[PDB]
Amino acid sequence: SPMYSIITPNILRLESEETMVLEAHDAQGDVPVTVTVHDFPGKKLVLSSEKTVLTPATNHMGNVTFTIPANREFKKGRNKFVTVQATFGTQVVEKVVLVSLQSGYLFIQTDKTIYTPGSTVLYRIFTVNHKLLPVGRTVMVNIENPEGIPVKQDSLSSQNQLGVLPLSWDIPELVNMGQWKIRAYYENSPQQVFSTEFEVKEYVLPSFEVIVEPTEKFYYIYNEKGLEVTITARFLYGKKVEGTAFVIFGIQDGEQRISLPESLKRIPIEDGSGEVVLSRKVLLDGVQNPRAEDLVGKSLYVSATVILHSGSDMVQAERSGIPIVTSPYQIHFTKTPKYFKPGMPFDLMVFVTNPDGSPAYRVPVAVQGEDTVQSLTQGDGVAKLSINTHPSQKPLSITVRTKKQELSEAEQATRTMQALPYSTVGNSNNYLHLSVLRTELRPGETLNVNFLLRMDRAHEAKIRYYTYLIMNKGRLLKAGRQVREPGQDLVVLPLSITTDFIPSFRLVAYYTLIGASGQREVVADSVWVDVKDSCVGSLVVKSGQSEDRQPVPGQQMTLKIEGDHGARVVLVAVDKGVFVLNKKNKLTQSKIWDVVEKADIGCTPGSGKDYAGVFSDAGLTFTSSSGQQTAQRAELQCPQ
Amino acid sequence: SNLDEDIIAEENIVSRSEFPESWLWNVEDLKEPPKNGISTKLMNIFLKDSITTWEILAVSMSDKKGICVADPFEVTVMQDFFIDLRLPYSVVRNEQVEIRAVLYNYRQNQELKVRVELLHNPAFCSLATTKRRHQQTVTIPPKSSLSVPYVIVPLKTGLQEVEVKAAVYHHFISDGVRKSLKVVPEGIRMNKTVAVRTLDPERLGREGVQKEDIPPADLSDQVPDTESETRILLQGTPVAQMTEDAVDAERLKHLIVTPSGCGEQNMIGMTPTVIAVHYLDETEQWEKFGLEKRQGALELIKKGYTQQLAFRQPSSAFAAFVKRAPSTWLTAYVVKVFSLAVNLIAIDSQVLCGAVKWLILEKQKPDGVFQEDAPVIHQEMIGGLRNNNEKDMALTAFVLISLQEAKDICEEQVNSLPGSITKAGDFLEANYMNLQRSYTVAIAGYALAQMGRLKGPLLNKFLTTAKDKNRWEDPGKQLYNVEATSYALLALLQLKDFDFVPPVVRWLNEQRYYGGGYGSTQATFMVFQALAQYQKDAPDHQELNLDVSLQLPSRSSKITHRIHWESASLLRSEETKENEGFTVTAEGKGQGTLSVVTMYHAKAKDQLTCNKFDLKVTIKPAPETEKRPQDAKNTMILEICTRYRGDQDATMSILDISMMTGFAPDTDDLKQLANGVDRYISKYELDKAFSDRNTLIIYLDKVSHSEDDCLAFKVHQYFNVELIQPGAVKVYAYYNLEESCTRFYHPEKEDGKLNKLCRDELCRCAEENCFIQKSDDKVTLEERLDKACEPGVDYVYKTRLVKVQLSNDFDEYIMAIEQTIKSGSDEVQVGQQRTFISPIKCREALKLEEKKHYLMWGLSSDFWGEKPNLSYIIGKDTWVEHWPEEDECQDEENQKQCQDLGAFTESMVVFGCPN
Amino acid sequence: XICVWQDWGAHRCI
Ligand SMILES: [Ca+2]
Ligand SMILES: [N]
Repeated sequence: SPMYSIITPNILRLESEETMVLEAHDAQGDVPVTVTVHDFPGKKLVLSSEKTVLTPATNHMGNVTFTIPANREFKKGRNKFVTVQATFGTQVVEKVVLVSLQSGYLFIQTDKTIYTPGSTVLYRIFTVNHKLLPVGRTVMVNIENPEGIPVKQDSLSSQNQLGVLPLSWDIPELVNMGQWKIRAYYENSPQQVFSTEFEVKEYVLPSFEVIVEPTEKFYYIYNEKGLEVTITARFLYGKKVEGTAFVIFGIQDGEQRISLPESLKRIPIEDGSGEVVLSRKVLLDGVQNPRAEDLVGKSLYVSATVILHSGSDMVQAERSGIPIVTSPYQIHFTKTPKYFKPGMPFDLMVFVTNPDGSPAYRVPVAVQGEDTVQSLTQGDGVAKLSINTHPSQKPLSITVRTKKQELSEAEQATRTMQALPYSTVGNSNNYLHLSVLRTELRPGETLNVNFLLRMDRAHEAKIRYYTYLIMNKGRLLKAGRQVREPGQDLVVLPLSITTDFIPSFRLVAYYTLIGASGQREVVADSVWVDVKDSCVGSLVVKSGQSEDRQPVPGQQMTLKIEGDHGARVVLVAVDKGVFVLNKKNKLTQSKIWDVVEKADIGCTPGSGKDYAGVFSDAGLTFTSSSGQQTAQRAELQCPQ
Repeated sequence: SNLDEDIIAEENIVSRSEFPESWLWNVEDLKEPPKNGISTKLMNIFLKDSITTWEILAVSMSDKKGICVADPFEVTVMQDFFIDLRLPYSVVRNEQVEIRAVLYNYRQNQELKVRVELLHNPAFCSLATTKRRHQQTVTIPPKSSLSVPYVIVPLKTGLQEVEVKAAVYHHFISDGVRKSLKVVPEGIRMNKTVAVRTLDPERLGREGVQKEDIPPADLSDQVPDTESETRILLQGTPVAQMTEDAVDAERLKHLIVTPSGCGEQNMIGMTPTVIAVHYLDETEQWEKFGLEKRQGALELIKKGYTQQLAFRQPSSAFAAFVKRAPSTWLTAYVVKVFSLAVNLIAIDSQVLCGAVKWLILEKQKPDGVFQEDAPVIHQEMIGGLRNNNEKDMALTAFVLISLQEAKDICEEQVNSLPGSITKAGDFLEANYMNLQRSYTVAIAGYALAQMGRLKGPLLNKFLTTAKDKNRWEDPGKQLYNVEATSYALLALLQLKDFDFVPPVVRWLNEQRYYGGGYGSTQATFMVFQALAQYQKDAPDHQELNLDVSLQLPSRSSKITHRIHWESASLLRSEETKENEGFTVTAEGKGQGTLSVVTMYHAKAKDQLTCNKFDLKVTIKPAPETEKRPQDAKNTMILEICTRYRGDQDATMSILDISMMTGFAPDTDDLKQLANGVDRYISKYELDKAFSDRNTLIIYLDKVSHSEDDCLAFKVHQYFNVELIQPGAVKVYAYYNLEESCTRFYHPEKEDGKLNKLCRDELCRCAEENCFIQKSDDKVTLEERLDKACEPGVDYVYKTRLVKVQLSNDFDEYIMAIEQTIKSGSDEVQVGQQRTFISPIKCREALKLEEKKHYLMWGLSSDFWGEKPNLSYIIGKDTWVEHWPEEDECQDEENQKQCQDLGAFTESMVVFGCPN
Repeated sequence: XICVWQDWGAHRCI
């Protein structure tokens, strides 16, 4: 008897293209499929209707694509649902799916980070859908005073605007100082509010910049030299500062800031630079001489005030969050699946960082004990470690340590995680393991995805293909078939990586077989794969001249803009003195991808406690005509 | 003139002035044909005047490729020699400040001799005049900078400009900076809320209008001649509704049951499952329940419906058993249940409307009553109909409610339905007033409300029957009162009597009756039908259209802010600055808030300056050295005393000292200070020759909070200049530049203050506008006449000097008007006296002696004061000429002047001015 | 090295 199945994201978004993957397993001939979407539970209105035919030519696998529109039934903050119902010939397969009201992204750029009373705020709102492509929709824009009360409201459509909405607001001369806010949201998605802040303050631009950096990104609690810091002072036009610096340190304990008055030093700034040390004794004396170990996990901060020898200008800068550590590194398992397949390799994706959170390059890591597998971190701080697992339900405890040649054992980082065994259907011992090389992956490259099969050999030969699905930006980007021929425990899919895969993707794969008496068994796995962040296209601004010298005031100059054909480019020029006073809330591509990554509907690095958990944790529903399906997803946000 | 200097002239310097913090807010489309899939656009820009690094940011949007934020691109704009004019954000009118023009020489192996000048501006008082700018010559070593102090006094509020220029001897380069700063009055900003009133015309309004008039504020403490504003803000409350909680989903789990039994018991089982799904659907509570369980509950409902069909007789009626005579009540109850389930499963219209038709055609009497000829045997499933007097009323109402529930599906199939409903309603309406039991009042009340016939006395009977305005109750099983109150709630919702429903829904919820079990059929069905309709009919929110007509007087009538519920949180309200009356008239539903805060500048009781540091600075002559040389070195002692105004000593602090022009500190004194407990002077600054020694910073490790810390050192005059600018001392702690104190010093100016003329809050500079000495030998009669007839010349006088008054500020010459030769603004009579004012700076050029006579003419722009105290300023355009007496005219040395002055008077008086 | 515990296949554990 044929088993029909449908796979959708387990959070559906309105006004955005969603793909439903349809398969007729062990069916013959052409299978017509009608897919409809109704509101739950009323099922009165038809929200979407699409049809297709599954043929032997396409191996009885296809899809429909459709777009649930913004309706009156949607938008007291209760979760909304739709009923997705696929009819294969006459057999109905139904799944109730959670709906997200949020319909895209808004990004807000202000011309500057800080403003005086009596000046104008220039700002733009970029209106994109979930694929980051420009859309024309209606947005509400608010400007909020520091008390959080909207002073100005606007309603604009970005139709025929290429997703760019230029706006402005005049700051009155009599105004409250502090953090102002621009808030924007799509008209159809009022729950999702996008924001940026700008400061309103009385200031003049400084003539130079002060940079305060410790010689290491941490303070090692047994370093008897104390914490050494370099003070750099340079005029905005690049020349070195001559002057005097006042440097004072403090220790941060949670939210408590404790100044160290005995650390205050006055030093000369000669040729733009100076050095100052917080001594270990002054640090420990300053917190009433506990043992030094009690400071581990706290952080240090440094304030530097630089005065020009003329005394005609002054600039203060602070560096905070310098961790007090016993180790230069820390190990994270956030990218490693928390489930393993007993009897199969278990792959660890170890993330090593410096104490500031930046990735650590060329750090040796190794699994404690067993086969002594040892790897080196890439430029993205990631290293892959593979261990064999025995066929037992015994939970897997794994400890990873750094093996940095230059460090003592006490200074090496360590971290332990636990992985639980994937639970099989009917204690069948049938599994699937996906594997990938974890080197840094670029668009245009090919990624070999390994499909590894664990199945007893009497049943083995029945598995002739795997279905795989690629999730990206919370949609189904791609779905296909990976063939298999009997006796092949390992087959390889050559996955060509394109800019469509930025910033990361999930590959979900499953096979299905028939136990005798008709019982259907579904076996699934999944992996998460990072793609190096870049723009989908590209954009560069550079000089269109030869840099024989720096320009003089009023000089004409040619700007060279290199980008995608037909792109709309919007510009701003800002005096870097502005950023000496405030450098927060600037738009960057790294921030855009971070927003995209927070919004992922997949929630784990891969695998799951069972086939249903594999699908759900990667952001997918699975529903079959013979009853195999994912559980309801409880919340719009990922568990914690 | 003749002076020839190897330097660019001031007239040929155009100052830099375009210093935006951001620019290039531009949009460009990459239309060029792509080469490597990359389209290139060449864009010509003109860099601003700032000497800085610009950070250029591009963002691109593409239909195929989305959004891309480029890496920042930097352009450093730079120059070998330039001024950095460091102006504050703002300065207070009439308060003296020091600013610094910082001169940079980035030539690597070249020292620059530089002349720097502050430009005259009538908005400021400085040492610059319209005759000569305040100029200074300095020497800047290579790879170095020099800070040139200028002392200025802002004279008028608003955006004003300071301009400094500089040129280099023997190298023809130059720079100028024209930079703006805000001049503000001495009054501190003050917000004084005068009144805050709420607006609700439909709540606190008497005749449908809310009047809230507020008088204007006095603002007695406001500084004179300063602008004030009045901010009247409007914020409405988007109003919402108070809805009683739904019954929690977990309480309905036990209502999902499997039906079984014969024709009556099967409906006992079907009842809780149907009404539970009905309630969970309407209250949108399936998520708490578990969504995929709704499918199973629908299946159980279909099973109950399918099983009930085995007891459908040929007549389309129903009984417990196929051979039992059909029941009127049971057939109507099947209609009641099936009708509510038509959206849940497939209900055959032939079954539903067949039962409806049978009831009408077989069991409705001619007078409209529905009659039971075969009572059900489960007497506990009929609720309050059991053991009920008033049976005709109660059963007729029960059946009619079922017919109404099926009317929309069955109207088209059952011709008799409209007339049957009318006839049954006629019977109920005719007998409603004689009803005694609350249960019958409620069930028939609902039936009559469905037909719009619960009005007048019947409506009053229905309402007043309730006990405590929240329940319909009879003595007996409490289940009957739950079922009766549910019927009444449905009747209240039918009437849309929404003010009456809250206590009723509360009493039902407080009952915490969750249905199910023996005898629970009607109470279970009715309580959840009634509580579901409550949530369905509940208003989501209350309405806000506060149409407040708030046009202040003298503002005519424009578009006023409509909060309109949607924009109620928005505060935007354009306001008038001038304080005026407030006339509030509110009309509309909802509620909002209104506040009136007044803006203005108010004078503080004492200084806002030097709040954290005391600073006292003196300058005095140094005594005779024991070396006893020629001692041509004019030497003074500068003493600086400072104290911190806090509970503990200040930590590291700064004394930023500027020299009087041409003075430099005594190096041995500095070395003595630099070697000392608590004080530091950098080696960079101890070893410098002059053309760097105009500035000095002394670093203090601490400043006492308990007493003055004092230091002193000698300063030597290495260069006479004509105008010695006052020096200045600024003290502050390193961690807060704002909390500073600045004092000035000068051997000849009170408190180092530039001389100015101030009455109330207007000041004019008294370091300028000096009388111009003119020799007697050159001036002809024609030239005096031609000058004195210029329109700008307001007055021409022959005077006698009665009284001279020399002070260190202004000299006063109380002058007697002996002849009004030309009258102007001041209608002075002959013999009256007038006071003529001249600043001390101008003293050399004025040769005035008591008792002597003078010819004087001047400009109206040199008047000072008002009519009772109207004095004359002697300025650059004032003519002052000694008038020789008659007795002196015989002297040959006086012949020309006596001839000129006599003829000048005669011509001016007899013939007047031409044209 | 890396392998799978089962009786069949090129990558089975020995
Ligand atoms: Ca990425
Ligand atoms: N093995």
